[PDB]
Amino acid sequence: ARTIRIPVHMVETINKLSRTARQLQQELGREPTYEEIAEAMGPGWDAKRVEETLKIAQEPVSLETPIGDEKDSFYGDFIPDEHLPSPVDAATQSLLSEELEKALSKLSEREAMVLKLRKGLIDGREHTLEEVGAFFGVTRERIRQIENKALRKLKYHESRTRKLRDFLD
Amino acid sequence: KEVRKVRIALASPEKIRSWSYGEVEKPETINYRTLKPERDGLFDERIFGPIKDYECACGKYKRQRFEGKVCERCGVEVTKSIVRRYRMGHIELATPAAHIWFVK
Amino acid sequence: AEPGIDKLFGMVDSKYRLTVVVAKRAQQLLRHGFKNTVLEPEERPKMQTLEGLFDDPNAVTWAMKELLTGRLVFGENLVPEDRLQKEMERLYPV
Amino acid sequence: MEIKRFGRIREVIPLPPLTEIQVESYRRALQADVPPEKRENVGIQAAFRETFPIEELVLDFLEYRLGEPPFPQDECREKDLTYQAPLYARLQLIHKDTGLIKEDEVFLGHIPLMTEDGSFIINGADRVIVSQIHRSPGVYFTPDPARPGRYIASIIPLPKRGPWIDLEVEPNGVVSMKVNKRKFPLVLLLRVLGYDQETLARELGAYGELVQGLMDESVFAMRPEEALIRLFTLLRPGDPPKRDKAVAYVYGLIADPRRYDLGEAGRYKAEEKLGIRLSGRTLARFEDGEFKDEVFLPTLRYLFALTAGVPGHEVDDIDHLGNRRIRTVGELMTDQFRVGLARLARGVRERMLMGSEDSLTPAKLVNSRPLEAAIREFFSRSQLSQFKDETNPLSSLRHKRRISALGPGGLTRFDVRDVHRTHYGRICPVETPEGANIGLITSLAAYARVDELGFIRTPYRRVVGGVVTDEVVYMTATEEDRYTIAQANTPLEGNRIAAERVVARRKGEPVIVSPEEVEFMDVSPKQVFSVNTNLIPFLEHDDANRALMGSNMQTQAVPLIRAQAPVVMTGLEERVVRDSLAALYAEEDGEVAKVDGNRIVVRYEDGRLVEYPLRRFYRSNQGTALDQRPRVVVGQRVRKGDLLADGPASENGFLALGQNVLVAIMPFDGYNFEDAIVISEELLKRDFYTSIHIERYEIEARDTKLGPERITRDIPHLSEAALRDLDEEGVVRIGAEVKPGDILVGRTSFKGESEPTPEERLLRSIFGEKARDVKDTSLRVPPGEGGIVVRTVRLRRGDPGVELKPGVREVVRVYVAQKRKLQVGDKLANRHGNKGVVAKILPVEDMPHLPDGTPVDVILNPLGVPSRMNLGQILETHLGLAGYFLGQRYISPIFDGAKEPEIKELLAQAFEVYFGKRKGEGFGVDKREVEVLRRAEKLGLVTPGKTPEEQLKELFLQGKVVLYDGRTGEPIEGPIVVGQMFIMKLYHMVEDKMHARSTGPYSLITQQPLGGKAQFGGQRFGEMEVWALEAYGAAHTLQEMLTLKSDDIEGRNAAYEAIIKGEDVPEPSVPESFRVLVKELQALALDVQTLDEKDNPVDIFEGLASK
Amino acid sequence: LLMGVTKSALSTKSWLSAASFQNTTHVLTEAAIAGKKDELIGLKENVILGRLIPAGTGSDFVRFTQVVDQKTLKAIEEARKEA
Amino acid sequence: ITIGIDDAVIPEEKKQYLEEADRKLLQIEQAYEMGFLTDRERYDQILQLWTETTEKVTQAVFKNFEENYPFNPLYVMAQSGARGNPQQIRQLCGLRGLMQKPSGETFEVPVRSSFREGLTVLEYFISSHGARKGGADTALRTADSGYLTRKLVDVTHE
Amino acid sequence: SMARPVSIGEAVGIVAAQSIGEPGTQLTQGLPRVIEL
Amino acid sequence: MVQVDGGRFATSDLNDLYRRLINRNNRLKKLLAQGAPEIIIRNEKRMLQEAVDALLDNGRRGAPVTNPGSDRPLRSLTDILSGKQGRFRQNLLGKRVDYSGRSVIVVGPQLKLHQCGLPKRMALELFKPFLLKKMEEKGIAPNVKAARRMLERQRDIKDEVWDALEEVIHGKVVLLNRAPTLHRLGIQAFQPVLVEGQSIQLHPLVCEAFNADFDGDQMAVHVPLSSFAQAEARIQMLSAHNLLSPASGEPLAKPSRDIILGL
DNA sequence: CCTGCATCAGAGCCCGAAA
RNA sequence: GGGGGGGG
Ligand SMILES: [Mg+2]
Ligand SMILES: [Zn+2]
Repeated sequence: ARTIRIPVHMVETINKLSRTARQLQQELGREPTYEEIAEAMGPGWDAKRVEETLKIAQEPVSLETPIGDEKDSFYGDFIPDEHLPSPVDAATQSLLSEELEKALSKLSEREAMVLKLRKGLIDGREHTLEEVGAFFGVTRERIRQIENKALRKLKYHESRTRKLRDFLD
Repeated sequence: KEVRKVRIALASPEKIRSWSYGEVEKPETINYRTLKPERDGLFDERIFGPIKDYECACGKYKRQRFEGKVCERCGVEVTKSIVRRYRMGHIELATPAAHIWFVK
Repeated sequence: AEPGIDKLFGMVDSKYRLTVVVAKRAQQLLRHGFKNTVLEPEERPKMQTLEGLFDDPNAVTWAMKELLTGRLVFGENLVPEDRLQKEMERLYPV
Repeated sequence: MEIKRFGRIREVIPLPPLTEIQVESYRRALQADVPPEKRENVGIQAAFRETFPIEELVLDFLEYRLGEPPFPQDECREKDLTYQAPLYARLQLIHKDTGLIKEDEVFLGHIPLMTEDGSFIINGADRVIVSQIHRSPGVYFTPDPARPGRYIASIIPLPKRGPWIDLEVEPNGVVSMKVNKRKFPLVLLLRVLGYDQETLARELGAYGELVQGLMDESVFAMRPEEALIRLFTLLRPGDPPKRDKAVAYVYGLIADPRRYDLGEAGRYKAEEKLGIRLSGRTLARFEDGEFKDEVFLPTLRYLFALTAGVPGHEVDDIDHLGNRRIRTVGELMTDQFRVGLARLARGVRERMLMGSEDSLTPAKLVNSRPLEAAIREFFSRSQLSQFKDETNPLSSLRHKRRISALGPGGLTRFDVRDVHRTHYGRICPVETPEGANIGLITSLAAYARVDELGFIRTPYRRVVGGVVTDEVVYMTATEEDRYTIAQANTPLEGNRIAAERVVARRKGEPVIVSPEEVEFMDVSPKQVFSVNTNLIPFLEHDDANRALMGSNMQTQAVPLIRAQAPVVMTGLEERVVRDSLAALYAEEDGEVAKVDGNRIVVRYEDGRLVEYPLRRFYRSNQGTALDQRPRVVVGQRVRKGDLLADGPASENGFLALGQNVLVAIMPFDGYNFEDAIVISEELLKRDFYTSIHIERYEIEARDTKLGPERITRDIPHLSEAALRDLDEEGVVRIGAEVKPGDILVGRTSFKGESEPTPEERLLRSIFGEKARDVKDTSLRVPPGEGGIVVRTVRLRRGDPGVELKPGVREVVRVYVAQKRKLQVGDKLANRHGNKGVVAKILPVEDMPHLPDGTPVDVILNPLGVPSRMNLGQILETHLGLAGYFLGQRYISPIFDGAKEPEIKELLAQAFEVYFGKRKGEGFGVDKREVEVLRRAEKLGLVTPGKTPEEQLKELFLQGKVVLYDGRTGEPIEGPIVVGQMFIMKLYHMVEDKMHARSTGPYSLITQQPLGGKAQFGGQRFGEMEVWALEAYGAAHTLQEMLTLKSDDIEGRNAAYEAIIKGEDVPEPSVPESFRVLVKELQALALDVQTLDEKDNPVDIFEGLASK
Repeated sequence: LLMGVTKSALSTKSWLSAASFQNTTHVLTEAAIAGKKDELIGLKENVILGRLIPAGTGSDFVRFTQVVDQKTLKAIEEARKEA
Repeated sequence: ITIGIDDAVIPEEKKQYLEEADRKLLQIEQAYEMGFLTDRERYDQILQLWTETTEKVTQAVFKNFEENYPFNPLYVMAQSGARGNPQQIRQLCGLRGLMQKPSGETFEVPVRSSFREGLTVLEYFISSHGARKGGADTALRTADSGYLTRKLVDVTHE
Repeated sequence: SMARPVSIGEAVGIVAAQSIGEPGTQLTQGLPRVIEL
Repeated sequence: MVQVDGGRFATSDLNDLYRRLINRNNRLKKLLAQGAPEIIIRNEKRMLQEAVDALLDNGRRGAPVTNPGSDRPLRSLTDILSGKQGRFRQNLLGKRVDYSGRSVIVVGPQLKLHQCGLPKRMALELFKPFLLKKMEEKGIAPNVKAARRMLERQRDIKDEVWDALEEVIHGKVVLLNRAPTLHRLGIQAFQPVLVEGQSIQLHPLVCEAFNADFDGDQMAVHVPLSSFAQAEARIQMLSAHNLLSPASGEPLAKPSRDIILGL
């Protein structure tokens, strides 16, 4: 029955909350709060668990629902797409890699290649201690050192080319 | 080369299957607590594509050095999530069913 | 109205041809930094800022005025289009 | 200042309470104020008494009660709750089998209560339920369109309480009866109710060829039980015609006083037309085990006699206001109430079968849910429950008095849009929407009352022989057509008819008659028009199409802080605000104790000390400021019904939707063009046309699966300048100037698996800041909005009195106010339908001015008048001119108002002050007044050979004036009309409407720009705009719209990149929504493919959908 | 044969044209059966594709027109005239 | 250029043309109530009578303007084509004229008032049937025209 | 629009449609006749 | 199926039309394996057809399938394609667009025929990409990202921004449209003249072509981006170049109202 | 052969649209 | 089995 199918016993619990509440309301002459349901449910039930049970019970609504008027308005037309980047975002991300590598190569690209191999322009090559034992060019604790010197040469290199501050949002 | 015509024609069951990346076996949508898509349901990434770009479902292969790999554990291709707009599925009918346009 | 537009329609067999020439030429100059322009420093279209007169940045303005001089030639199958591209970038770099 | 009333007409009766159509209707439906014995069988009572008893064991209904509201009105508005009363019902369970009786008072839920002014509060928003007009139930006879000499009788019940039925007599000669689109010989039914061939012939015989045409032998070969089964096979084939179930089907269809209901009104109209009396509100009975006819033969009998041309038999006009009735609020709601009762009864009988037939009470037998949901649905989502129009007090008063013919039970997609002759005095002929809905939505006329059966009646004076009584009798359209009804203005000496020829109507047709011949007289001219229309002075001089706009725009006038009543009124602007309830009056006589900005306390004769608190700066549905202002001073002595505080758009208890301004009527260098309006900066200086507007802003902090949203002052990456006016917890301080981009409420949300990209973490690795795990989600000011925070409301989870919808911790609301001065773009209008946007604001030194130096306020172009034919604005300003110098305001009733000679009389008196002062303090005629006078004399406006004083008076009496152009000092070459006009500032303000967008949100599926200012939408370039670019042959402009500027994602991102780098935009790619069309056609098993010149497929998906 | 505009419109070769007009399922049903190819001759077809319409600046008459300044025009001509 | 109420000039000719109309109108009802000619014939001949009377007063309004007030604002705006047409002007200065019943057939009794003079309530209600019928007609038309246009574009676009 | 011979490439068909349709609103046999034709 | 603002979920109708199909296929598969009588297998086989028929073209045959507790037919693939709200007429023959905007209209007698008055706050947005580029070629911002950050807050806009805008739009035209676009001069190109205030200024002579009053009319603005689009507008769609009617051949831009009256 | 006669798919644009 | 409060 549910677009988001939920386990058979969990629906049995939800159905119980409603029967419980309906009798509650039926004696109280008004709608119970989660606390009055929680105790009417017995031990184990507090009001926060009544509350998270109902948010699970919530059924999705139709993108084709008419926004009142019924003439020319769908609910779905009011819903922005937040997955695809906007032209500004896609431009901002391009702009970043553009001056990200035009900043590594301006000390030397070699020690920027060691660091670039550390994090990864496209790949995310980030572990910690071990694999670095292999091919950078040097042995193992030196890459971590030239890590810092690339980083801090970068940091002076940036106090002049301070155009990356803006990317901090 | 450049678009110059647009053809439209019947699709054989054969060809419908040539489109398909997975048979959808379950009426499930997304799992009610992970809210990630249920496998072999209507939003399964194993069929239609990754939800996030260059990242598999369970998180084993997570960026673009792998492009086209299918994660062993979870079974999802590593490409751009834009594919969830293009990848068809299909439903294998028990009995054949008439296409109402050609009936009524 | 566009200055001299009545003359610019005189130039062409079909109005849409005028604007094709004009728009093409306008990207010819924007790509080459105007350096291939036909006009001389007092014919250059100027734009008044708060500091003073400067070149009109609008390359479509430029092309129509260029066109009025008669120093541009226009037509079909003039020259193989690829061979223009580099001899223009050879004479006037980017 | 003095007010002078014109008009000879003495109105016997005031206007009725103008919200009574709402208040009386719901009060009659609830009867909360009546002791349960004494309740008559209407409304809620009637719904209960029709649903019960519930048969199997028997559940029976004793009485209902309504409790008092859990929360008071403003309290509901504040916390987004419905203003409603708990409804309980006491019912006795009775076992048919044993004798057990358990009886309890079961809780049915809440019923929404109507306020004093006749509106509702539904989840914190005021709403109005608009009366619906529809065809009265009864029996009707209309002419057969296809066959001319024949007629169709139709019986039509209340909506959704039965089928409609036609009695077409087909070419065959038999009487045929149409039900549920199904036809069959009606005589079939006749036998079923116990008729046989004698009774049909004895009763009906008179019609030679017709009565014998109904007789069919094969049908009588059959007792009444046989014929019952006969028909049932006709109407639901496949269902076995058990004698048990054929009874139940047709009984519930025809005779069940629960599934079929004619009106109480339908019952009378049937009694009156057919000349019968009805035992109940059904067409037949089941009595003594067989069916007994009620309606069918009187109906058959009536039709046959009309067929033959028998006297006393007439067709019925279905648009006649006597055969069309109105479903008021009560009726509409109780219909939804009875539906929910009958649903709850499905649940009772279901449960009377399962679960132990003895161990059950009423409490466990009733589930309230289907009633609760029926009422909640009528109120929140019905298409007659409307968001209240409370722009100004008149907006809401007109709203309540509106009449819709759309709805569940009216028209929809000419006859009913027409003004019918029986609208006279009942439905306003002017007030209706221009456009698609014209004549479907209308307004109750002013003196009109809706009676118990739902017909509109209008008052009329009886006239005996020749003298006019003071007895007033309210009359439906049907009863009106019997009499001769004289016009309201007909002349009378004392009470005697003073003309020997009177102008009267008879069946709406106008006729000239003698005073011997007259039986009734109109009460007033106002009785023919809506309240809005009645607020138009000199309405007799305005073309109707423009009066139509004069009416409707008064609904749209926004309350001005300096609001003033019009210099020319009609005498209805006092009680409009009185019935509006904006203004506040004194209960009994007494003395004012205290007077405050917030309160005024009055001590009556009673001894009681009553404290009236005043609503100050409250935001209406439309954002206009509802604000009451105290009008009395401490100690002032007050009688019963004197005014103590002005409401919004009221001045001293008169309705003030605009300002009186000095207008010249002349062109003005092109800023007047095509209805634009030119105003003086003097109006802005003295805060004319300035109005306060509050927008409401809301934001919620929710529990998410990533973690909590928190309303914070700590927002990643933002300077103290950005947060200065935010308090400790992160919401803007009361009394701060907020401008677009400013933050009103801080909020953080947990970042999704957008876990900073390796590109991003390296970035912040270099700055030695480690990326916070909360995002900035604050509520900012939207573009083009702003003001001064005047109020905050904070509602969290875990505070006393508060718990919100599941999942949301806390919700904050910020009310932002703005004082809006008039600006170019904004819309002005007068009461005669002249409307225009202000196009220019000249400084005072450019305004045309009179010779004694005073400058006009507004310049209106004369070209606006001739084709519009709204001359009332012309007289309005003439009289405004007199009043400006005499310092008077006037009351000119519609159609009985100030007439030209009378206006000239006061204009003359005005000229003496405009000019006599001049010569008094040592100034003669001006050289320039002579040059104008010279050319005026050439226009035949002044008589030649008179002193300049004599001649200016002649122009002043024509309403014209000598005007000097402020730019030149030289006079306008002619004398110009100048005077005081009432001009409103409408709700259409440019600040609300300007909007622009570079890039922004895009729709999920189509990847096309969203729509609407509130979404930062993009303008719709639709079909006809493409045609425009297509004709122009602007191929590249057009293609740009179809791609880069919409859903060509690559090209749109690319274009944006080119511009911020200074290159030209790249040639476009494939629009995403054609990709969507391809895949939707594949989803229909249709193989659509792009090919090239050589017919080889072209992949529009760049390999991304092929394996 | 004389048909009015509605039937005339629905009967053109271009199924992208007719299907976007009215009677869409009928238009699409018959076309898919026939394997109809739209040659994108008219303007609606090209509008639906977001292509550049075959009118105005889009007409094949004026589309390929070239523009060259005389300085470039014979600077190019000299290098290509010799061997 | 301005407009004051006095600028809508009732021609003297108007009262004479109205007296001419009633003396001929009683000619028509004796021919009716004495049964010489039909009730359809009578309704027809009074309609053309009042039509001619309307025309008579229209040219009367313009002749009086041209000869005696050639620079009158209403006259100027209409004459120059700036605004207004004769029968609008006729309604301000002459008579409103014959109105039409909801069914479309015209009322025998015209509106003798002008907008300068002001209408009686009964004249005003009478005239409302036509206004409302016109407003509905126009509302159904623009949909019929809109659709027509889309068909045209669809049949010609290539 | 140009009081001169028509340029190759003008979208005449469209223009023709727009030309016939735009007066449409103002036709009081009137516009029905036109549809009939 | 998306999480909208509320954490609530919103879903397209096709999902419920697919789910009904999948249940029935799946259960038919099981009734076959369990050898159910043919009256049972017959019943499901027919319901399978109707599931396929509501997916493809709900309502076409028989009762339209509705969401529970709603009378709304679910919108099926046919519904999507077809009608005024369908794919073709709502998103393929016409879309919403970027670089556009709307405002109330006001007469601008002082404008020359090729001009209009365009509110500067509108022009800022419609040309915002251009403005950012100009902003950095001068110096009022270090780069394009800082430039945008500056125009976010209205308090942080400084007067030299506006002089930067004027440079940008030099020589360029914008398009004006008043609906209903009955013929081709429902749109026309104007060189914009920036104005304080919020109202577009239209030139008096073009009001006829547009059927533009000043009783509250509003008008849409569109900025042609490429050199090609801008050339089309200036040559083919400029107000001043379209003086005659394409339908009659008569003058369309002509004196009227006050202009006649004065003359 | 032809006509009733049934079944279907049409019914203006853009913006606020107050869910 | 196809449709509606406001602005132009
Ligand atoms: Mg207008
Ligand atoms: Zn995986």
